[PDB]
Amino acid sequence: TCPFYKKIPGTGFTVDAFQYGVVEGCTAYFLTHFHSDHYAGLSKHFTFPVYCSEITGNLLKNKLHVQEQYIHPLPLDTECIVNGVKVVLLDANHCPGAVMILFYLPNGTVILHTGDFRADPSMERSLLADQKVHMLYLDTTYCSPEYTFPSQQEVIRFAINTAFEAVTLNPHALVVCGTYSIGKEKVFLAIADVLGSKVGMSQEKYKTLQCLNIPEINSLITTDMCSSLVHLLPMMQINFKGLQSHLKKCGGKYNQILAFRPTGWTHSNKFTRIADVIPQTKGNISIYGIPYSEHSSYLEMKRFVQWLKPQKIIPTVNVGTWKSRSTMEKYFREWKLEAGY
Ligand code: NI
Repeated sequence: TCPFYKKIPGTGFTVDAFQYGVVEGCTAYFLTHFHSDHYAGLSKHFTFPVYCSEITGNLLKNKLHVQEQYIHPLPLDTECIVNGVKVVLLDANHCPGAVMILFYLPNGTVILHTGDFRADPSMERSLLADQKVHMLYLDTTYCSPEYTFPSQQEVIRFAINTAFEAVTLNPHALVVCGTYSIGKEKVFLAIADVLGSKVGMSQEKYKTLQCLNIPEINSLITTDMCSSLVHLLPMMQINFKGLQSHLKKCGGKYNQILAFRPTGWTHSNKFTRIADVIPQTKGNISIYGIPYSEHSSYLEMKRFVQWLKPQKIIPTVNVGTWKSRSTMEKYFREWKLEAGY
């Protein structure tokens, strides 16, 4: 059944709750972003109102074939009324079209639902500055102090420098970058820009990127693989056997592959700086795992929460085990006692 942490009290609203059939009492289904664990259950057969960003609405219409009459896109940073309740959608700094949602309850309570987010100090000057938040529904994916990672800017600098060096030393090297969802588009875009190539990809993935309102996208991507030296492949294919195979397919145009797997956190973060990361190599294939995250580090999450000072926190991630739930509740209490709220 629908878990309590997907229900917004005092409304007829649910958040990222599409895989439980008709939720008893739900008059509007909000969708925070287009990632499969969140939209799971949506299709062309859905006949309830869906509220979301413009970009998520593009993906719903073109990828899932949801009928236009049920898609209700809202602008960001704009006070809107939905079934008699004031809401605002805010940038979540996650993947394209991802939003946090502010609900202003008729009784006077204010609820923020982060969806998935990578907390940033820029949020401290959004519309959130302007009033008090009583209840926070929080993306706790990385809520433990072992989870450090570098800025997105440092990671892209490493990737650009690595790729440019490799291809300038060998003009017959091909660059490959893995993907299995929207998000992390900067990694392949920034690499293609430094090399003066378009990024080449399958028709299905090109279709996906063309829904994301990225400016000048027609100049940056293509379905003609032959004309491109940065290829995107399914994440599953980013291994020595799948890459060797791919190399055969390029018909002797290339004699070397340099590949990137943008992961989330991995345990080598707890020892190694970005400046010191190395690849796994077999023959003329090298695979780099780079810690490009679109979730909050432990320190970023903690800063956000200590700034916001909510009265109650409801985790939405890692809620399935008692050990995880108890660990999270300990950190919450530490933070409250240190900051004084
Ligand atoms: Ni996500």
